[PDB]
Amino acid sequence: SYELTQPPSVSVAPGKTARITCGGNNIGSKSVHWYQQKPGQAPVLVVYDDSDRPSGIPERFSGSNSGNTATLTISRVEAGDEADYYCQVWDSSSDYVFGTGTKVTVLGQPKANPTVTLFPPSSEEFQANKATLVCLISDFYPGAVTVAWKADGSPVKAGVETTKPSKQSNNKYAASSYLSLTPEQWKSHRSYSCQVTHEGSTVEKTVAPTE
Amino acid sequence: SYELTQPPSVSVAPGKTARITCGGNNIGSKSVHWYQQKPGQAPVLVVYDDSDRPSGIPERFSGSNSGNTATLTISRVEAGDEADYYCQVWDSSSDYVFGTGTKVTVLGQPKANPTVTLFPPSSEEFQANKATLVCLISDFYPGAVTVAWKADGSPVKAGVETTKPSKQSNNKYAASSYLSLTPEQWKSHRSYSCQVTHEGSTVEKTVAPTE
Amino acid sequence: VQLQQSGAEVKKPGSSVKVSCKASGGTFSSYTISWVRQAPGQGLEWMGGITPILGIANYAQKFQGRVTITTDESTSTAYMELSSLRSEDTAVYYCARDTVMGGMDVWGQGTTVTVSSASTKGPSVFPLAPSSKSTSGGTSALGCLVKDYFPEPVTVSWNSGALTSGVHTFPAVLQSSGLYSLSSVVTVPSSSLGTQTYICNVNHKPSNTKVDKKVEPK
Amino acid sequence: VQLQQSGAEVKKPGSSVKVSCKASGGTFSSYTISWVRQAPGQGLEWMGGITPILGIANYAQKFQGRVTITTDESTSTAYMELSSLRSEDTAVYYCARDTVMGGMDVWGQGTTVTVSSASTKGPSVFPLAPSSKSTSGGTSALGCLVKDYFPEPVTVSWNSGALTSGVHTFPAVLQSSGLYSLSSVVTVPSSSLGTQTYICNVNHKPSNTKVDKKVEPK
Repeated sequence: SYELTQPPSVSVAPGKTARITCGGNNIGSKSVHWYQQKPGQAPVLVVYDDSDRPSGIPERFSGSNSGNTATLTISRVEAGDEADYYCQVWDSSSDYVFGTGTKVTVLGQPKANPTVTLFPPSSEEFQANKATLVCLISDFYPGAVTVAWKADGSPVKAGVETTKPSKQSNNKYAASSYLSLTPEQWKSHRSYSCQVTHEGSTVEKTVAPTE
Repeated sequence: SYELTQPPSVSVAPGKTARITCGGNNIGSKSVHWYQQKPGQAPVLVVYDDSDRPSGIPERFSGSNSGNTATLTISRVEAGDEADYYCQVWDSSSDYVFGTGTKVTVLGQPKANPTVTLFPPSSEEFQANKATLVCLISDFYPGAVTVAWKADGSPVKAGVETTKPSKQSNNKYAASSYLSLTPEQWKSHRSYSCQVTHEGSTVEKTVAPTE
Repeated sequence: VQLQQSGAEVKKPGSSVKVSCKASGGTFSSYTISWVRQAPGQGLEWMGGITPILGIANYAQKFQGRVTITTDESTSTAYMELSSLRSEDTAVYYCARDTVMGGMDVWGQGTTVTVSSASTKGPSVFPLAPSSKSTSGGTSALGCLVKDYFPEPVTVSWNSGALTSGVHTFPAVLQSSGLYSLSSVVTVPSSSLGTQTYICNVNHKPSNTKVDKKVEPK
Repeated sequence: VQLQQSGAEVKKPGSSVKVSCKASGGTFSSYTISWVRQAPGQGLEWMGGITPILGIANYAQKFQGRVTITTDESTSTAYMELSSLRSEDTAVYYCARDTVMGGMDVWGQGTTVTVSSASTKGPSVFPLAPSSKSTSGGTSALGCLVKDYFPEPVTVSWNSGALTSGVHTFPAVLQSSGLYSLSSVVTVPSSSLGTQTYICNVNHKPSNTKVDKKVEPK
């Protein structure tokens, strides 16, 4: 097969110009196609055959290709341009090849520190022999974080499940994380903690079977 | 479905008569069929429709059915009669149903105590990160044993694999058991042991990474 | 024109699935239709394709053997059948019209196919009580844990739709158990706690289950 | 008459297998042919049946959905196709002629079908060296460990078949790894150790592999 490389992230301020690159061996020889895909929706051809724009696509979307690097440019960036972008080429050796894709973040909002709420298990869940701690992370921006759990201070390996952040009705992001365990473990520790790291900053909340 | 129950084992001495039962709810109503199956061979119809013998089956094989118990009888037991025996009936509710089966052991040979040889791992295997101990049990009769491994005296849970005993060329039985582990574990214990229990008696062999 | 795909599929491992792609105009004419798929949070992967007016089909090395792209008599529908399904086949399957130069201009809405060894299970709903202390002086957060259901999806509302502002229902998590879990929370005035009853209304059609859980102060 | 079944099959989980049963006489006439299977060390389990002269077939609840018993035009052969194979479908599959009262007169030799997620692997042969001490004063035991091969079977002989007496080659064990292992030993006079060379000759046709392992005193 062939391979198309794409930066995983490209954040740009509204109005500014965004350049999304795609790299491949003499990709300049091939015919480059670019697709746009917004959450929950299907891909949309925005630029085809190196630089043609299908009817319906704004002129801001210009395309170029030469050498081993194909580039998709979006000028006068609009919040509506936020999406995942994929380059693609037809390779008689690989048939249809898609790039790794690039999430384009249109930074039209100031940084927002996350709000963290940690709920202890409901005794009710105990009757199912389960004990789940739920860490809800809300109101942050951009949408990228990392969660970490602790038991009496030391990290926790087993039982964690975390969702990728997604947009709240208010255009900020939220995420949730779970620490699954037995009612015994829960009651046997003095406390547990959910630690959230966002834009270099850390917020940590704690609960105790006692309080 | 319906259910046919059969004693798991029936040992009889040559010449004597062997009776293999089959229990089922009013099995007496159904047409009972008995099959003979020796190792590596396919089933053979020996008695059908409660008591009919297909051509080729010795008269010694008599069958009967009444009540909730069907019975296969073999008179003047012969070594060649040693095999697994299954009863079967057609049940309009379960279609074809087979009994659990009964292994018939013709005890035409004295009890034989097992010889046990325990081989330590060959260094060669270490080159594959493996270290297997092999316990070969042989020359025993009848063919039934229970193997147990130990490490420095305490039982071993993980890494064991044992083959069901099968006949040697001399009409006695043999079995093999393996204890799989790493070269580290092997060399980290003072010794290991293979315990074979047969007809109420126990034989144990030991090896040490030392000697 | 437009491509209409078949609905979501829930399958047990080892079985097979067959998806449909209907041309809006009634036929695919001389076009070549491709089947591309996308796993959760993953990129786009080409699976194969067919040109209905020629009865010819291609396949990607990776699926050669497990896929079969066919079409009906009228050539008005393209089918994609994946066999020996694996948890790894869980993804959204699209169909698209190929371009002369190698791209794809028209895509379907996609079909979700989930592969799990689990069987349909209504949800257990637990409360996320607000702290005896309180949350954020003035406002407060309470919620619902919609634990271990299958398949997706579940919908959540609050106080029968009355309480809308301050609400957020999170995406689901797929636990090792093969079951789905999700939470839905709302921020409310810390003063309402005790005088205002709060209930999350959960609905999981796959199981004809409906839960109205009351969330009270710890 | 006689029923001739097709050869052994090795399959990957999720795939399907189809077994043959040919009537010796050329046709199944007015008979009804059953398909019974047997797992290792397990009992007999009826799977279904077909009456070729009527084109009608039954199935057992347990398999309804994964099985399909067919016949060719000449109704001279009955087939058994099992789908979505699991490790649990590993057994010997027989076909048999039903009788009027509900039994089965004629049985085929059987077809072995192994279900494993593993791929063919030549064997590694290690020595079971005789103890520096000795085994049983007078005689001595030495052998070969034929470890981790797939699929079955492997054959073992000693000194090119010269050494026959005192030999026993054990049945194989199926490890969790999904691979097979077996040992073969021989008892020899404790004095021959050191002056007589002992080599076990191992063959595993599935992988075009032949091993001549020399077993020396520890």
